[PDB]
Amino acid sequence: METIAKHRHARSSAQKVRLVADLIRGKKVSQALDILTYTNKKAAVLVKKVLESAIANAEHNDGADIDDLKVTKIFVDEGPSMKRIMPRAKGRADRILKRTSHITVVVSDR
Amino acid sequence: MIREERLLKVLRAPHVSEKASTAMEKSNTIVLKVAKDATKAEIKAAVQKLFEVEVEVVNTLVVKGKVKRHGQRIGRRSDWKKAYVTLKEGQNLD
Amino acid sequence: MRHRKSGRQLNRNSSHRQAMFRNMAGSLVRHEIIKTTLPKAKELRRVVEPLITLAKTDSVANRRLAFARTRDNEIVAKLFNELGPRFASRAGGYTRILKCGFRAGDNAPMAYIELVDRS
Amino acid sequence: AVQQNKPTRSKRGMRRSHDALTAVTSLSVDKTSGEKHLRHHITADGYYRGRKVIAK
Amino acid sequence: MTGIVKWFNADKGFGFITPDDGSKDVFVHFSAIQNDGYKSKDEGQKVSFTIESGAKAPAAGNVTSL
Amino acid sequence: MKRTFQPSVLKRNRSHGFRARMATKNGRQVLARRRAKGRARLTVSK
RNA sequence: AGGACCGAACCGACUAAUGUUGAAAAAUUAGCGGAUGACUUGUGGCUGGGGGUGAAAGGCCAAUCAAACCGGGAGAUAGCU
RNA sequence: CGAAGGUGUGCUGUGAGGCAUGCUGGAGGUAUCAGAAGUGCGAAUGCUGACAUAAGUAACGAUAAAGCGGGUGAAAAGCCCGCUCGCCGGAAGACCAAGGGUUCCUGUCCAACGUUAAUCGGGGCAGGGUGAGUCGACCCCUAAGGCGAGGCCGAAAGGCG
Ligand SMILES: [Mg+2]
Ligand SMILES: [Mg+2]
Ligand SMILES: [Mg+2]
Ligand SMILES: [Mg+2]
Ligand SMILES: [Mg+2]
Ligand SMILES: [Mg+2]
Ligand SMILES: [Mg+2]
Ligand SMILES: [Mg+2]
Ligand SMILES: [Mg+2]
Ligand SMILES: [Mg+2]
Ligand SMILES: [Mg+2]
Ligand SMILES: [Mg+2]
Ligand SMILES: [Mg+2]
Ligand SMILES: [Mg+2]
Ligand SMILES: [Mg+2]
Ligand SMILES: [Mg+2]
Ligand SMILES: [Mg+2]
Ligand SMILES: [Mg+2]
Ligand SMILES: [Mg+2]
Ligand SMILES: [Mg+2]
Ligand SMILES: [Mg+2]
Ligand SMILES: [Mg+2]
Ligand SMILES: [Mg+2]
Ligand SMILES: [Mg+2]
Ligand SMILES: [Mg+2]
Ligand SMILES: [Mg+2]
Ligand SMILES: [Mg+2]
Ligand SMILES: [Mg+2]
Ligand SMILES: [Mg+2]
Ligand SMILES: [Mg+2]
Ligand SMILES: [Mg+2]
Ligand SMILES: [Mg+2]
Ligand SMILES: [Mg+2]
Ligand SMILES: [Mg+2]
Ligand SMILES: [Mg+2]
Ligand SMILES: [Mg+2]
Ligand SMILES: [Mg+2]
Ligand SMILES: [Mg+2]
Ligand SMILES: [Mg+2]
Ligand SMILES: [Mg+2]
Ligand SMILES: [Mg+2]
Ligand SMILES: [Mg+2]
Ligand SMILES: [Mg+2]
Repeated sequence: METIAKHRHARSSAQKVRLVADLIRGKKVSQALDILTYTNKKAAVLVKKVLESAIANAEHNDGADIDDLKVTKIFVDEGPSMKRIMPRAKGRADRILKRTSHITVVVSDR
Repeated sequence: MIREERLLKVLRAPHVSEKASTAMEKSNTIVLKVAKDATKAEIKAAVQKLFEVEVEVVNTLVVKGKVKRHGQRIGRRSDWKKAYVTLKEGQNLD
Repeated sequence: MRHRKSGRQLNRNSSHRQAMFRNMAGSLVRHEIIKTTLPKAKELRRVVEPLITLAKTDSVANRRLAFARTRDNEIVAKLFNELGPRFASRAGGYTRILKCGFRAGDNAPMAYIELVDRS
Repeated sequence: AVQQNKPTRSKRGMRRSHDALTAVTSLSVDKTSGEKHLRHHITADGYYRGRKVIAK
Repeated sequence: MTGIVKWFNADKGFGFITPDDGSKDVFVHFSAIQNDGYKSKDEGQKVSFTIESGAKAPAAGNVTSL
Repeated sequence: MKRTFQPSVLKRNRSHGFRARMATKNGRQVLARRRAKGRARLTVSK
């Protein structure tokens, strides 16, 4: 039984988060949580709060045992890009992109 | 003689405030929200007639209305007028 | 190149480094344990431990030297009245660096630097 | 000082081939409190190599 | 503070507050305000500004063209 | 640098205001064009 | 006394470096000239486009000038791309 | 008992194309033979919107400078309190006019804004706050100048006074 947790509209780049998400693919959740505990990136805080939510959903809604859980699927999608204007010299305007993400963590007993 | 109908349309409301409670307990001065076109003589006559109480002096000021945003649509509140009415000593009011 | 040299620049000029290590040495004498970055703690050992070796011999001249280094008579009093006889037998190594992880604002590697005879 | 052709997603992936993070190999375990920490770092409760070096 | 009180009861000191006015989609609405405002601007900006490009002209293109 | 807009409400209203437009014939044609177009702020005048 | 001298405020802009997707659609730094006079500045006013003004460089007239800007004739015309 | 549309597959025609059907979709579509066209796009330094690239690169706005303890808090390099350090000091202090127009103060919030975080804020939300016979304006007076009863002049508008 697979259990999903998502942090949609994650205020972070998908490229910056996929570096962290590639560390914990296929791992046991106690190892993935210790890796995310001692990884110093902000995306580790995001994907840790999502993995903790997926664990609690698997425990409450699905009766899954925590020691057998395993991160079977994890993937980061591109979210909506809010766009801001940063002024440059000589009156020229540049349109910066303020990327978002959709973090998805699938955890299961398999 | 200022007419009683105008004297009934001059005063709008009492103004509740920390400053109004301080001036009421210390200087014996009430703070009123009045009509915008009301003058000081109309206020002194209204308080001296409708409350039957002795007014020493009236100080006035105009309060500019704030600019608010309901949702995303801009809007502006009304300008209103504020009166500090100093009662004579011994006078009392609810 | 940096052959056989010593002392960290710490992205500061010389007067800023001298006033920063003067403040940090006074704060370490005052509280006996502080949390700063690990490079500042390592360069602070080269400031504080000479003050204690100076403080082992309570003279008026050494009080004036420790005042010229620290500019705090409360620090000079704690140095010569307490930490002198406290460290009177240790052959150096009066302090201890304890790495305590990473600062949340800039991922700076922090460390607790404390005196040895604290607890 | 600027490109003349659009570089492909293949070259982008090959440039990002080395930008991968190295996970921490193994967390050291305190001998007294039994909790995990970084090797040569103090624990979260303030233990390091057994003794309580700082209260909290 | 009070979302939007459809109205605020002074009889007690509470408020009936329905409107999502001030909600995060309202916040996206102000995001939109500034969004297309700035965009119109950006356009008009690079319009009225990027004029005085020398483009090598004032000292090198000049000498070339001779 | 000193830019070209140094504001002054008195000079703004004497030059572009309502009574300055209503004074002359062509200024009255300005207010007739803005009413036909349906301007919210018909002039400068506050 | 002085369209006198040296020199800050103030006004200006001779030289160099930086910068040139700038901190800045002309500036900063180090020096520089005048500095009781044909000085400078605030506020308000007047002069209108083949017109103004100009110690005169075709300079300036809202970051636009060998004839401003806006609207209209107007879908000018283009044996040219 | 599943239309158009979307997405596949199979078949078919010399071609533009055509037919059947699976999934999605959930209400319209239309044979034939005629008729009328805003009737077919890859290019026009084409127009509008969206998304790439360079690239997680440059940069994060004066080289006046920060250090520590405690507090709050989900979390503190940036907030508060404190002790030190440094900077301006004919200003980088204080008071105004012009101009702006509530940015003032208090409580609360951190999505957006702030070139980082933010518990903070000139940010959001709510409330409060500007008190005059003497200050200033208004007002009496006129300058440059403007308007201008009549008037003079001018195709008209209007110009001058
Ligand atoms: Mg500019
Ligand atoms: Mg008043
Ligand atoms: Mg060495
Ligand atoms: Mg640095
Ligand atoms: Mg020095
Ligand atoms: Mg080419
Ligand atoms: Mg790389
Ligand atoms: Mg002279
Ligand atoms: Mg200079
Ligand atoms: Mg001189
Ligand atoms: Mg010539
Ligand atoms: Mg010009
Ligand atoms: Mg012309
Ligand atoms: Mg011409
Ligand atoms: Mg024609
Ligand atoms: Mg044409
Ligand atoms: Mg179907
Ligand atoms: Mg179809
Ligand atoms: Mg279908
Ligand atoms: Mg149809
Ligand atoms: Mg066509
Ligand atoms: Mg073609
Ligand atoms: Mg094209
Ligand atoms: Mg990139
Ligand atoms: Mg490169
Ligand atoms: Mg580089
Ligand atoms: Mg860099
Ligand atoms: Mg800065
Ligand atoms: Mg601190
Ligand atoms: Mg700082
Ligand atoms: Mg402080
Ligand atoms: Mg100084
Ligand atoms: Mg000075
Ligand atoms: Mg506001
Ligand atoms: Mg404030
Ligand atoms: Mg936050
Ligand atoms: Mg932020
Ligand atoms: Mg605010
Ligand atoms: Mg007067
Ligand atoms: Mg008069
Ligand atoms: Mg006159
Ligand atoms: Mg007449
Ligand atoms: Mg006249």
